[PDB]
Amino acid sequence: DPIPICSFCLGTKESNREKKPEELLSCADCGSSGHPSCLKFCPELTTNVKALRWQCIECKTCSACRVQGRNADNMLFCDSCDRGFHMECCDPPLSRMPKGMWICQVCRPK
Amino acid sequence: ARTKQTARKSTGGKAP
Ligand SMILES: [Zn+2]
Ligand SMILES: [Zn+2]
Ligand SMILES: [Zn+2]
Ligand SMILES: [Zn+2]
Repeated sequence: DPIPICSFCLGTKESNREKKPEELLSCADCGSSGHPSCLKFCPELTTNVKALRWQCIECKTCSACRVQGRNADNMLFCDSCDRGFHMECCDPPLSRMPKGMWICQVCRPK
Repeated sequence: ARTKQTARKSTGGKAP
């Protein structure tokens, strides 16, 4: 199911954009993969994404309401775990996209 | 915040 090729640079785990080995992250729904460096993930994000069932940007469903929803423009991605949320499904709901870093309700401490 | 628009600009297009 996982495609052993990065969707952005077409390299395997043996050859990222700098021709160095780097493991692939793979979408659990469509199988598409990418190097974290090609996905522009930091190591923190990469390790946490390697704590869950990950979806690529095209398969991503809202973690609260469990659907992709109608508009692509109103989903934001957590800077800690890459989960997607509708603005309306945040806590509290967001009237406006924040600037800079944003962390989702799942990552925030109890 | 990171959105589909910002993410696609940061990664660039998928390789055809
Ligand atoms: Zn790559
Ligand atoms: Zn996918
Ligand atoms: Zn939602
Ligand atoms: Zn999160």
